[PDB]
Amino acid sequence: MKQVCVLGNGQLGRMLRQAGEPLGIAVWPVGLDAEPAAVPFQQSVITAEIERWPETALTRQLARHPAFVNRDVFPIIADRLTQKQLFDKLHLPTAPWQLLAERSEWPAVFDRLGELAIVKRRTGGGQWRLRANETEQLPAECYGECIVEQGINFSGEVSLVGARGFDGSTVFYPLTHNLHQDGILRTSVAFPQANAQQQARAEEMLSAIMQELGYVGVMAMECFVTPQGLLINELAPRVHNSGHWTQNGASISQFELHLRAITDLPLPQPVVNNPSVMINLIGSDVNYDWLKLPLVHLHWYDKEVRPGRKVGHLNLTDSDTSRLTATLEALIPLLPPEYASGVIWAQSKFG
Amino acid sequence: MKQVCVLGNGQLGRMLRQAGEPLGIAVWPVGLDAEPAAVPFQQSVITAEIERWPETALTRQLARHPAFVNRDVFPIIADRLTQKQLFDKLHLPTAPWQLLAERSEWPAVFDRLGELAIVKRRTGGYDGRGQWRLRANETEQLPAECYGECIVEQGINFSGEVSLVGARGFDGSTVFYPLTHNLHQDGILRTSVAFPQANAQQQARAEEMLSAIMQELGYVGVMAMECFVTPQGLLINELAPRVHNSGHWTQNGASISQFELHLRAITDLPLPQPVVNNPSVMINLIGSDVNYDWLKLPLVHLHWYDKEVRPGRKVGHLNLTDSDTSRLTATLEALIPLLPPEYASGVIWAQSKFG
Ligand SMILES: Nc1ncnc2c1ncn2[C@@H]1O[C@H](COP(=O)(O)OP(=O)(O)O)[C@@H](O)[C@H]1O
Ligand SMILES: Nc1ncnc2c1ncn2[C@@H]1O[C@H](COP(=O)(O)OP(=O)(O)O)[C@@H](O)[C@H]1O
Ligand SMILES: O=P([O-])([O-])O
Ligand SMILES: O=P([O-])([O-])O
Ligand SMILES: [Cl-]
Ligand SMILES: [Mg+2]
Ligand SMILES: [Mg+2]
Ligand SMILES: [Mg+2]
Ligand SMILES: [Mg+2]
Repeated sequence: MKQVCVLGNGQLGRMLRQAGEPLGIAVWPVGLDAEPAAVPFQQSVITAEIERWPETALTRQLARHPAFVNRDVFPIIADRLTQKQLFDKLHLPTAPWQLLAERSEWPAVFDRLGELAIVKRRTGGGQWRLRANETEQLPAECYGECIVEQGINFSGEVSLVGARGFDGSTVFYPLTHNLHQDGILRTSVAFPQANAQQQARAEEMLSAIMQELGYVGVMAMECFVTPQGLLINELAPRVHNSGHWTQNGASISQFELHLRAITDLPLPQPVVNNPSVMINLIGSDVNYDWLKLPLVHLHWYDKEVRPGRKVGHLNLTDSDTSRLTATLEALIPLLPPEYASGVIWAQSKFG
Repeated sequence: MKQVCVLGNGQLGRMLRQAGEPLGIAVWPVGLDAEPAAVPFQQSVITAEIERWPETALTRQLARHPAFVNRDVFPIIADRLTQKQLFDKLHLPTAPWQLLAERSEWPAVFDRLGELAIVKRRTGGYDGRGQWRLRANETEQLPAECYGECIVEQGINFSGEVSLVGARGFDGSTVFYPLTHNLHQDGILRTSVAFPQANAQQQARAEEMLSAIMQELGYVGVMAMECFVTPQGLLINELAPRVHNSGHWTQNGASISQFELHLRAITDLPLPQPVVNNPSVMINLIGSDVNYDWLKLPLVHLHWYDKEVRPGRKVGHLNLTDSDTSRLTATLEALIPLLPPEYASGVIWAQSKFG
């Protein structure tokens, strides 16, 4: 049978466990502080809902564990330097970049990357956007530990969520449009038919990366839409926030898909017929008033509400798009004010 | 948060728990063997996933608790004699029947009710168990203790069976799903098919009947009303004061499932009308082992109950829903060679609805 242990105790692991239950797959999400005992590791397929972790009592036991799918891929992707090098190695479009080694480097960096430099920690996410006058602000700790790239002026951001099976087969969801405010995802919208050139471009780059890594399971590739096409921003070797809409807007969710892949169950293409919109709930308390609107699917994480914390998400799907945007309209006043703009941005794509 | 304890830990209680977790409602399906001291029922909204129960330490405490929504209603619906009298009281058409109280009545039963008598136990029957179909020559098959504890009805030659699944809130408001077409074989549900828009007249009559019942009883939560489609219209077959097998398709084919609807009603949350745009088909899995080959068909939603697999036991269901019905028929076709032989007729029966 289907026994799965998930390294990491956050909402992604919870949604995976909720997904496996009606499939008859028992999923055990475990925190890094756990005792290796309470972990049915020795008889499970092992996966993670996190990207990197230190050696802990529990994790040490996971080192070289043969049931840990993709065990060896994580670190390649967890360090932005090696992740960017992978795109370069595959000749995949990505923002121009370099290791930011020393303050010495700034003028050339500016010369070459343009006016705005996006500095990102190599591991553990962690970002600064700087102009030549502002460089002092970057902590001295970053030198040697961050990459820096051209700030991309994209028209929008989209991510491709898909999965690759042990046999190399691949399946994908339509691209999803995502809006980030203060570096965090606030809203996502997916249409059953995306721009065909874009979709094709994304599936070919993601297939190429998954094949290269020998990856099995769900992976998300976030990209920037530019006049020249998509540029790859970053990868997530796991189910990703942008794909949550799949819980109610696809015949197979990203959670079920990930489980199917790693346990070697059937991996047909998920069916997506209507559009969906996802609104992330961040630092807000649950408001059951939202459930007055029948299209609203509430996904509460049962985490403590704190500022800037992802506490849940709302999914809405419908073949009637007038009904859908009307609902979004009705939802606005039921949410705290900082939600409005991302809702309006979502409604705008239905035009 | 919302905290709910359910009397019973069968598949219905499990699916109510699954529905609640994402809404932030902690739901505890409680087995009848639980020690009351070990269940937070005194701090919860209490409900039931079963109609009747034996007396155990846990049942004694829960069933009398003031937090048990519809506590005083269950007795009436749970006994088929009072359930039928209730239909009669509200002028609700139903099969001619009477209480089977003594052998001396048999001949009158047959004279009045026709060639086959349908005997149902007054309480504890579900899944087509606690029911016998008898010809005059077979009354010997009836357990002596049945006399006085069973009702007997005319065998109705319905052209089809449909059920109305709906809910009533503390505020008296009600919402309903479209009618669900149900196929039973050997008295157990095998397949359900629901369409976004049902026969309006039939949908209107059924709703009128269930609204009458729920309001007479002062019922809060989900209720299912199973009927027979005959040439004189619908007749009510029986009621289920809870989420019901024929409503399972709502997990994937409606915007709010029957499980979420029941939790909303009982916890006093909003009760809007669920949105249903496409048809859905539900295939019940009875006494069969799980076969992951089913997942090779992308529209299939597997709902495995993690229950012991043995003859006549409901072990899960498969839901399929899509706007393209050709997709559905095609998937139903593909499922036949992936299921035990006894499933073919029910699957074909569902495919037939779309042609
Ligand atoms: N080079 C860049 N140019 C412009 N914006 C960027 C660039 N890199 C990141 N961003 C913006 O920052 C967001 C978060 O950055 P990302 O690298 O995906 O970090 P994280 O791992 O924290 O999600 C992006 O989705 C995008 O909005
Ligand atoms: N009077 C009746 N006439 C013909 N068939 C009936 C009658 N009562 C029940 N049945 C058949 O038996 C099925 C189960 O009966 P029901 O009373 O619903 O019992 P249960 O509570 O076990 O589900 C019905 O759905 C129908 O197919
Ligand atoms: O990393 P993210 O943030 O999920 O993208
Ligand atoms: O069997 P039921 O009672 O109908 O569920
Ligand atoms: Cl119920
Ligand atoms: Mg990102
Ligand atoms: Mg990231
Ligand atoms: Mg019954
Ligand atoms: Mg019944």
